[PDB]
Amino acid sequence: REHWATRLGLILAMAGNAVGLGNFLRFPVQAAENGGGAFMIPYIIAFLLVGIPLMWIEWAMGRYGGAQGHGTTPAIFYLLWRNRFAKILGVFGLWIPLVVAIYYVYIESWTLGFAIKFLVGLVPEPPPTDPDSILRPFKEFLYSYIGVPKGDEPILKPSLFAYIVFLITMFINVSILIRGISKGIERFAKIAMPTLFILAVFLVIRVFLLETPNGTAADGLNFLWTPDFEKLKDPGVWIAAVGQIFFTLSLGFGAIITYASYVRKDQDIVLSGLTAATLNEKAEVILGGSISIPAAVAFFGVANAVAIAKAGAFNLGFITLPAIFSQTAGGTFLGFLWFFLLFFAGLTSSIAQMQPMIAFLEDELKLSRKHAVLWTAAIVFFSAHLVMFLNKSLDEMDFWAGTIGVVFFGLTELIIFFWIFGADKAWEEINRGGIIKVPRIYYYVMRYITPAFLAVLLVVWAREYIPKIMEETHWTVWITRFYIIGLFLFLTFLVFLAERRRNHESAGT
Ligand SMILES: CCCCCCCCO[C@@H]1O[C@H](CO)[C@@H](O)[C@H](O)[C@H]1O
Ligand SMILES: CCCCCCCCO[C@@H]1O[C@H](CO)[C@@H](O)[C@H](O)[C@H]1O
Ligand SMILES: CCCCCCCCO[C@@H]1O[C@H](CO)[C@@H](O)[C@H](O)[C@H]1O
Ligand SMILES: N[C@@H](Cc1c[nH]c2ccccc12)C(=O)O
Ligand code: NA
Ligand code: NA
Repeated sequence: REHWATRLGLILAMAGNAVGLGNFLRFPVQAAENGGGAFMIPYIIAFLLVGIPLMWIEWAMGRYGGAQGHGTTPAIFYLLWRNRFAKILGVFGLWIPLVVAIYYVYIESWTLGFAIKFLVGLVPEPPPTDPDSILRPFKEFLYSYIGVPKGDEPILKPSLFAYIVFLITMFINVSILIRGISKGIERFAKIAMPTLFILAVFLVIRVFLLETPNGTAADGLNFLWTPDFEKLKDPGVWIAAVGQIFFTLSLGFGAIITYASYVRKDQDIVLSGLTAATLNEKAEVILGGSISIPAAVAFFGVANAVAIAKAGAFNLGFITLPAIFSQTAGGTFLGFLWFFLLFFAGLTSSIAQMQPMIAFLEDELKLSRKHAVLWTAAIVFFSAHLVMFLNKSLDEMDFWAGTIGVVFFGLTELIIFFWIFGADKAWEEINRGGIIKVPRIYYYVMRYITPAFLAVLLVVWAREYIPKIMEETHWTVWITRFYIIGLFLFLTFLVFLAERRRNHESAGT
């Protein structure tokens, strides 16, 4: 079985897993929508009580499962908890990460397409001072790229370039995955992470220099870092903060587990886990917060920036920032570095999203890596057509798998690992082999605070958001729901085949 060759590579691979589009796209928007500094207090708390605890828990299960030759939750759940129900719960460990990859890789392909176009100077030229006039040409460029409907019908007609760049993106993903863990993911992580950090720092540095009548980058940083206590009371802010934590640390997607399963049995996961998590937060707040938010603040002021963050998830990243850059000298080249940074950030994450499916096929159905990677690519590529051609299909997948699903899965794995599996056995399993021990306080957080914290959050979440689901929405959302439900059923079938194949092999001994 594959193991990480070096500790640096392991750390960088886990860091590349955690550090992605969420760092540079989702965080700034999430922070801005929720009062900037108001977002931070709950955010830090979420990181201490949930992000860190769940991070270690997943590392343990991965390493534990890996030792017995299993890297995914359907089997791992069964090992910690000997019930048929545990396997079915385990399907989410394959389903959630697979659904996420489907739309995530597509967004990743945009960054590649924009990066390529920005390099070659195939970008819109705004008139050289109105806000609408400079943003409109860029909104056009993005809308034309992904084929946003010019009509009532909810159908996307993306360009040939976009579709072709998507193929290339898939190819690049497959080419890294097909080499494997040590020679594939690990090799790329060492070259990709340093490149990513250098690009980000340069952009951060360049963004600070941004100066305008409207404001400065420093104005943007103070808004982000200044804390407001009144906002903390609202449930909404805590919901957003916790949602970002799961998404950024890749928790509850079963992806950390698959990666962890490749760590050797007695190899440290305590310090390694913390370092990778520490790297993502530094990338997310120090780098992510600094580029997107402060750039918009300088040019537009705080109020407008918040308005920009509210407008859309991709508005700031694909429309506003590129438009702000266009004014600046060498702006187009600066746009290329931004999108190129995004592409590497996403590339490192997407390979992690597809690995669990790949691991399952290898681990449970005994498929070769070539076949496992190619079939997985096929399912993701084919499925991605719904996200490419059906309007709002992306959002639906993101809400179910990227939002609701992960919080449920995080709590479920925490309960199985601690309550059902036994808190003490789980404690030894986590701390064992660690360069440093987990603080004694965290034992109680994991066993009591974290599960109680998440349970309440889900309940509050349910009360307000549940009425909305199916109460009122466009009928086209059912197409997505129907398809992803079908995926879960299809994945359940493979688990069924895996359990039965194993039975035939057992009788054969
Ligand atoms: C590669 C598998 C067969 C092709 C899948 C059918 C859908 C792809 O079709 C493509 O869609 C793009 C976006 O609308 C268009 O720009 C292209 O002209 C079109 O060929
Ligand atoms: C990294 C390599 C990317 C190559 C981009 C190839 C896709 C561009 O394809 C172009 O699409 C246009 C719009 O349909 C057509 O008008 C052009 O004839 C066609 O060459
Ligand atoms: C949910 C998956 C949807 C896949 C169907 C997409 C097939 C594309 O559909 C085709 O697109 C062409 C543009 O490239 C148009 O010229 C054709 O009229 C149209 O039939
Ligand atoms: N954490 C990634 C996105 C992500 C969510 N779930 C994942 C699972 C595996 C890899 C990456 C992810 C980011 O910050 O952008
Ligand atoms: Na992240
Ligand atoms: Na990444």
